[PDB]
Amino acid sequence: RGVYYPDKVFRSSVLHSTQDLFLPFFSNVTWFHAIHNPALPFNDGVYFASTEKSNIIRGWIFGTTLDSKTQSLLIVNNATNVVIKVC
Amino acid sequence: VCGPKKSTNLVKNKCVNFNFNGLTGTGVLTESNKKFLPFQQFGRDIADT
Amino acid sequence: VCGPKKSTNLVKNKCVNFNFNGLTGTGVLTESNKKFLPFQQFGRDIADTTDAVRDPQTLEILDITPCSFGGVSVITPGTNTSNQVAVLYQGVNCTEVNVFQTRAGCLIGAEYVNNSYECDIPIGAGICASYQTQSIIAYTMSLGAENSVAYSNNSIAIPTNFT
Amino acid sequence: KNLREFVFKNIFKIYSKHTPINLERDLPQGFSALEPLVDLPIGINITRFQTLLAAYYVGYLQPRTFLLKYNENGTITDAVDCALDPLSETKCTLKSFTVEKGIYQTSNFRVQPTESIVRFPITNLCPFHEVFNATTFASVYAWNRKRISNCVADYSVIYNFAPFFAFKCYGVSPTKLNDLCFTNVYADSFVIRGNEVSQIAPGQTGNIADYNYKL
Amino acid sequence: KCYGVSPTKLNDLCFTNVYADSFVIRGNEVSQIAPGQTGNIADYNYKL
Amino acid sequence: ISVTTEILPVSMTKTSVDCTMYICGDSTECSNLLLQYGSFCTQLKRALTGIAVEQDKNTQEVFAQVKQIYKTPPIKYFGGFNFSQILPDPSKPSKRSPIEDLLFNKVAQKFNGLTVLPPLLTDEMIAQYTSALLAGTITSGWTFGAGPALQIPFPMQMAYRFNGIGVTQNVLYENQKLIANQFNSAIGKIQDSLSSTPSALGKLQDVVNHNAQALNTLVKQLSSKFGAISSVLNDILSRLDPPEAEVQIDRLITGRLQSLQTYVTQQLIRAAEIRASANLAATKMSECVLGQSKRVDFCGKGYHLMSFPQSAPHGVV
Amino acid sequence: KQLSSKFGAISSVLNDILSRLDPPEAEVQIDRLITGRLQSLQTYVTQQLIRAAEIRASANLAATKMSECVLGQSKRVDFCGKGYHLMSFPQSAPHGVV
Ligand SMILES: *[C@@H]1O[C@H](CO)[C@@H](O)[C@H](O)[C@H]1NC(C)=O
Ligand SMILES: *[C@@H]1O[C@H](CO)[C@@H](O)[C@H](O)[C@H]1NC(C)=O
Ligand SMILES: *[C@@H]1O[C@H](CO)[C@@H](O)[C@H](O)[C@H]1NC(C)=O
Ligand SMILES: *[C@@H]1O[C@H](CO)[C@@H](O)[C@H](O)[C@H]1NC(C)=O
Repeated sequence: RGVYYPDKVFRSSVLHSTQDLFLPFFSNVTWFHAIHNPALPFNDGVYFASTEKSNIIRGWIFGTTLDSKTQSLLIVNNATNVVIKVC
Repeated sequence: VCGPKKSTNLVKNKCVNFNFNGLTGTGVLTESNKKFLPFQQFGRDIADT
Repeated sequence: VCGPKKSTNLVKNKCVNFNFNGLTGTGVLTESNKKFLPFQQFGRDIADTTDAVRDPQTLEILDITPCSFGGVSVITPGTNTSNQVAVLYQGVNCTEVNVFQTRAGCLIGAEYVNNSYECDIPIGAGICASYQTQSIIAYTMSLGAENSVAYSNNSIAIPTNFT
Repeated sequence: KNLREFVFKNIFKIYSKHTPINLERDLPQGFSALEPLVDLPIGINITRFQTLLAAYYVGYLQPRTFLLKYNENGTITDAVDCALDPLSETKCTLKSFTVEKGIYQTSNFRVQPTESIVRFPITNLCPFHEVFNATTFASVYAWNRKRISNCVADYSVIYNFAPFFAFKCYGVSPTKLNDLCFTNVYADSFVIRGNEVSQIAPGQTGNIADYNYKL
Repeated sequence: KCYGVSPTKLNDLCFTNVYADSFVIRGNEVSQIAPGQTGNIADYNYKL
Repeated sequence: ISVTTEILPVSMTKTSVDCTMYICGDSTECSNLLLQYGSFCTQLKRALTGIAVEQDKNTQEVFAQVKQIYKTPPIKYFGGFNFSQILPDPSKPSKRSPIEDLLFNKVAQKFNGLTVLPPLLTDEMIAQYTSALLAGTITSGWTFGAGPALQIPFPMQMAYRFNGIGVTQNVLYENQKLIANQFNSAIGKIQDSLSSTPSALGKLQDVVNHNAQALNTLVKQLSSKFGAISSVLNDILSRLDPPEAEVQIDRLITGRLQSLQTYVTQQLIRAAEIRASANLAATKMSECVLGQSKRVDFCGKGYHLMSFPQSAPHGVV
Repeated sequence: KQLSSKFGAISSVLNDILSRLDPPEAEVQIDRLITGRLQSLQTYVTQQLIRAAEIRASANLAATKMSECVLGQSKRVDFCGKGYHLMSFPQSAPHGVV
């Protein structure tokens, strides 16, 4: 898991070699259970997975200092619209 | 982000210079039977053309 | 005329980076019996390579040998047959890196068998690997069946049929 | 069944990838490719991550090379990681997922360096407080030729002085000066007017370049 | 002065994104805002 | 009875060149520029691998014609014909004939990504193939080549060979002792002739020399500047700013690519020549050794009676 | 595939270089592309010539075998099959003979 399309190039019946930031196969993913430093590094890219059904998770936060000092990034996924802000 | 220049009627089955989103080339444009996914815009073969 | 960089203690028989008076390289430093004349230290060989160098602080001749390297080859059967593979590090002794030492190199992932079969996958100097019943076995290849012709001073053999 | 790949490349644009899939257990086997979703043109640096609860499967990525298979629909159905096992490496070298029986030269074994050693010989510092801060640099026609040898070359004293109108290094990278060792150093000190500095450069010809001091 | 894209063919060509950087510098420092040019503005104020 | 020597190259040393290490050493900055040059390195690797497998095929085609390993009977009497100089000597561990031992006795660049690969067939196995061919041709005549080995006394085989060249077999039967003495004298003179004249074994040696020379040239061309400030990559990397470093590294890349391309082209041409020689050697083994040849000058000078193979370093005598 | 190599230029497409770069400084990149593509063609032609020499040798051998094995009976050992040659039959195959 973690294989994606690198660019918008159609290809049919072909084997293509790509050097891109990928999640290595058969690697140790950290499974996190959230019961109701809790921050995590971004590194070169992040892979997220979730099996939830009743929309328990509804967004993400990305940033550097997580305060008013540095620009942040907020993604919220409500029932009808996704809102992304870079305030 | 393209520019002033305007959108000539699409001529098919004729050797016509084509400028598609800044990609310029020479060739004939024909109806294509391959099914692109909603997201791609370019198609390439095993020869990277 | 050098710059500020605090010298680090010298090591022996280890693949290390060395920066001796601006001479930057990677190699293994070993005691050398070469008798350098007092002139200088940048010893070189026929291959136009800095084979030796004299340590500046302590005047001793150290030979620089390149760090061990080679080519890796993958001995595999058909992908449908099995996904097991053997790896041959060519020209490298097994000490450097199911471990068997062939004259071609170090062969890992294959088991040596004394019995001889016909060659299936070439490996090197008389060694061939094959997937036999369910592992990769390396063996000295058999040239052929040993046949002795009954030679006598008054005996002949004549065919009685044909094909 | 909520795969979300997020990458931030300064090649500064973010990329999001997603795919929904039927699922009966936990992270199953399968090559369901993530279709990129948004490419927001943000340009500020990011080094953290957080998930808003209204499960959590964080996995970090590294630079790797992959071999991807496209069917007759423009869909990725299989993939091979060229650094997982030697079989995958030989698949990538052959550019085929099915590898026939044989021996294949794939890569090269190298022994990486364990430790870094410098053995530069010992104490005496090179005279740089004389070439600079001399209170008189003479003239361009009569410029002082100072020889520097047999000493510790400390270039930090150069940075310690006033900001430089033109501190240009040609054969040597300015940042890497202190690492290098040199046979002999020459200091050529003089005073010239501001507008003629641009003509004092190797490979450049000019009146002041050829009649006063030519590098 | 156009470095990467010729001034004549700006109208025909298409570009993914445009980024505008507006500042104020002296007249002789304009030449310093160019690839391959060294100066105080280039290294300590704005680097291309 | 005249015994003549014909020496034919069969194979040449197998070489594998690592493009990345030869052209870029251990620096990733150089490898990044090398990547955008295209698929030259894989083309060179494919060419060298083809040459290596071709050399193995050449040796197999020349020497592995027989399928059964034949052994000479312990009693080595063949009607007065002495084959000790061509038959293997069990005393020496090499199991090589005296002529083979004389031939074997008569006939770093690795540090930059150049490697020599061992041949598939060892010298012991080639000697075993030669001994099998000799045992077949001494005990069975030409029958083992065209089918199952058929026993025949050696004088009767020589009588049939005499009939082959148009001479009645009583010429052999009334002159058997003289014929055996002449053959033994000629075999004895062969070793002296090989020892005295080094020009005879000059072919094989030349082959070896050529490849060695080629490899040396490659290493020597690692010292050429090719228009750059220095031939050492680490000096440029630790001495220059990344853009000028890119320029100098590109110059070195062009020089070393053209060096490798010249080496590989010459290697393919030499491999074609060696393949032609090996095809000729295989034809001679099939026709001179496994039978009697009516072709003039193909198997020695004069009316051909028989032929004996001998292994030699990278060749057959 | 060699048409996709940059060869030290900014772009592998000549039209892109023409549209973007100015003539005096685009000439050097076009020269890089030209020399790379010309080297690719020369490598192709040299490999083609070597393979053609190999095929010519094979075809000469096939012609000799057609003349001797098919249009006659050969006393040469192992030239026409294994064993004592009786006869031979030619058959066409794609780019070859059986
Ligand atoms: C391993 O084999 C190499 C072959 O060149 C030899 O030089 C080395 O000494 C060997 N090492 C041991 C411990 O056998
Ligand atoms: C000839 O060969 C036979 C093999 O059966 C042997 O018995 C006989 O002694 C040989 N003749 C001589 C003279 O040795
Ligand atoms: C991110 O970018 C900013 C501005 O470019 C820089 O100051 C910072 O060091 C970078 N890294 C982190 C972890 O914020
Ligand atoms: C064959 O020749 C060798 C020396 O060339 C001799 O020692 C040997 O006795 C000879 N064989 C016989 C059977 O006489």
